[PDB]
Amino acid sequence: WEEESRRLRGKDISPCRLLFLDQAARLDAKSIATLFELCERLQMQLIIA
Amino acid sequence: RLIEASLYGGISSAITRSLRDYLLPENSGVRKAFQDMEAALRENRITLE
Amino acid sequence: VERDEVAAQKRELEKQIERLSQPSGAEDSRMIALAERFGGVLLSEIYDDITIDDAPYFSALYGPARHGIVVPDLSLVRPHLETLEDCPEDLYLIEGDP
Repeated sequence: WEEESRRLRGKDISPCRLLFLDQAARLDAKSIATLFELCERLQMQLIIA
Repeated sequence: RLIEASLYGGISSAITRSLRDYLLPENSGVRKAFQDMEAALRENRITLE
Repeated sequence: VERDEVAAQKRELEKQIERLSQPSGAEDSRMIALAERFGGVLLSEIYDDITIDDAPYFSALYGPARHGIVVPDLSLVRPHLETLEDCPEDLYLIEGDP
């Protein structure tokens, strides 16, 4: 979606990135760590509960 | 769909099948082609009857 | 001979009706394809709801580019331009926010 749209947007505009998860306890410590790794690498926000 | 799939993500969910929905565009060309076939068949049926 | 003449007329009529059929403008082909090859929205679609009275002026102004495609960047179409051998022999591209 971003690859498509950034062409059709102001060249200095970077849309926000935010995701969700319910019952986040299905994650464990390593799960959390790696997800945060990749999330930061992609400059994205989490709402994981 | 992005929203709800993230909310209920993971492999063991409808997400893994409704991929073909969430990832892919709906093609009007095939829709139109099918309608044209339908018209052809309708005319054939009318003639045969 | 008369029947064959009428058949030719009908064939032309059907072909042209198709030419006016879908989805916006003439057809879904290379021109509509550029809407995803790049952000090439069709000019005619970009004025889809043009009033019938301005539509002649719009058409005359846009000239053959009437069927042109608006693309905020046409330096950006450059990398893919070499791909377009299967394209209408002569293809319009425009710069601006569709």
